[PDB]
Amino acid sequence: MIKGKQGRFRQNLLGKRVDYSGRSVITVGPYLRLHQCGLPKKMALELFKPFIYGKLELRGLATTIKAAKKMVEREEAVVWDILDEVIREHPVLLNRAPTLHRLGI
DNA sequence: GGGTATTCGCCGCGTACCTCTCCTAGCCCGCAAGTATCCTATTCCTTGCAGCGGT
Repeated sequence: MIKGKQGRFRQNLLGKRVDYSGRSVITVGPYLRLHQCGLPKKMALELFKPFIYGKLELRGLATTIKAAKKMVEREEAVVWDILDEVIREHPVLLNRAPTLHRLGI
């Protein structure tokens, strides 16, 4: 339980799984500037959920976390503008599977 | 002893993800269910002993 790829050291101790993540297929979309990338609506609304809760409670549209979770769950039209508000200047990291050199992530 | 050759055994061999299936073997003892058998009655006949009129 220590040796080999299945051991702790190379499996659960040097590289872990991680929350706040997602995976998808990629297409081209050549209308983008060099410093931005597209992101599906659904992945965006699922990754950033805690920030959406924070903004909703700050704005007083849900006076608890359960009501806010409901509002996100059925996505009343308000949450989309909030989501755009959160994204304004929040970078994300894109990574590919066999990431050889420093430029892979 | 000692420098050398030959053999034996251990160590190692890419990353990330998706789909599916399967995961101990054998004995044993209580136990439910189903059954064949054994005791239980009825009808006929021929005895063995106790009451009982009769004198």
